[PDB]
Amino acid sequence: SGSDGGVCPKILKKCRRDSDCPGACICRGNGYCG
Amino acid sequence: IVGGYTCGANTVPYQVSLNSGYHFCGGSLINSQWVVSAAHCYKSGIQVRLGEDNINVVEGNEQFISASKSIVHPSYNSNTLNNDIMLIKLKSAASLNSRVASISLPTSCASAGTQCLISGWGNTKSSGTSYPDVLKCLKAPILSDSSCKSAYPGQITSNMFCAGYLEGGKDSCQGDSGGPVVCSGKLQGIVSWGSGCAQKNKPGVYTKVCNYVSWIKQTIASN
Ligand SMILES: [Ca+2]
Repeated sequence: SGSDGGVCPKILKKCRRDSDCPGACICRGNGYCG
Repeated sequence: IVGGYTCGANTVPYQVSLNSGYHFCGGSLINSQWVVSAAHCYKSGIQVRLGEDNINVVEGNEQFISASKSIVHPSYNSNTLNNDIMLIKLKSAASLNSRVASISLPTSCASAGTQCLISGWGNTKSSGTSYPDVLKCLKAPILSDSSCKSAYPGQITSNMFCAGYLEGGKDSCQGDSGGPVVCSGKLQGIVSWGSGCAQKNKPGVYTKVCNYVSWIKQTIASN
């Protein structure tokens, strides 16, 4: 999850950038969506 | 699972792990051939892992079975997460035993206040790196429709409910998606989404399984 209060699904997903992540999830600094 | 406890090996025998090279979502076994998960957990070539406790160590009770069919609800919306349910058919039937067992579907919807069991291999911290080896568990109550809708203005559909604690601290989190919310021995929810994990006023949001019993039975009957 980011700080915008958007819909962030609770899937575990490796990422490099926000567009790798579902819904309003962002790619956190550890390289996982949240 | 944040703020939870270690379940104990195979104490949640209907819990499965969905694996695509790594664990990414949970699921619930509902008969020897079918698993219920979240629509947003769809991938091609899923491997279902049953009888798991430590997902990173072969402990001897696992069954690894490839998905032959992964059927997303026809009305699933990937922006709103409305209709966030998927059925996975196993390529071969799981061998049912004490450590690999099905969970019953509901015959009606559970009321607010009902206590449930939520489980998975999701992050055990709300943020950062804390992805567990063994299955974690949380007891949490279904929250009122009004509490849920006030917590998430305009974001809650008829196919979603909130469970957890408005004070925060205890919640499902990334990696728990698709897994079970079980209340009084029935599968009432599927881990779906939230704003963060375990934050005050932001309880977890779950797919309302009771709305899909007809669809589940029809899909199983025709596939
Ligand atoms: Ca294992």
